Amino acid sequence: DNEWGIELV
Amino acid sequence: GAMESKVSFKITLTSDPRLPYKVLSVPESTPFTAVLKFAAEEFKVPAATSAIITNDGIGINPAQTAGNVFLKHGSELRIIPRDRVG
Amino acid sequence: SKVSFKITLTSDPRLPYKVLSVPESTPFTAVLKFAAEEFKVPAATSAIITNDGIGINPAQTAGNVFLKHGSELRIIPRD
Repeated sequence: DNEWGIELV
Repeated sequence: GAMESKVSFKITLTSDPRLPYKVLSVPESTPFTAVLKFAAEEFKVPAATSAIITNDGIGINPAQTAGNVFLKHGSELRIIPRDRVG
Repeated sequence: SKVSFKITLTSDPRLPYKVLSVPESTPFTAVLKFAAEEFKVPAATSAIITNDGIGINPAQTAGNVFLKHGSELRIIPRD
């Protein structure tokens, strides 16, 4: 879901 | 911006000789369990059995904000998937 | 100068939260909107309330909201 807003870079 | 500052981690799958990695940028207030799950998925490994450790062999307590982990251990982390039984 | 809020989406049983800092003069409408966007729910139908079940009028400064209710707020998505 990614409800904690983690971003891949 | 109104959105919380982010901290970034370089997470390496040391088990792979190639030492591949994923950089994750994460809101400081994020429970580290979310980071571990996110990392496991990026590495296609079971979130429930994998662990994140520091480059100096400390296990990271997942009940802890990303901010804390960043502040105490810096950005170089290792992801440790379990072996199989049988 | 900025004040900060912990907004919890209590309807998500994981209770995910986000922290927002806005200039204490900011109209609370901006934060509601910001919170809506980050939580990926409609700004138009979303409300922000407090832990004790008081509804926050957004035509108010974030500063004044902070002064009266503190940092712990819930975002309430419509049906």
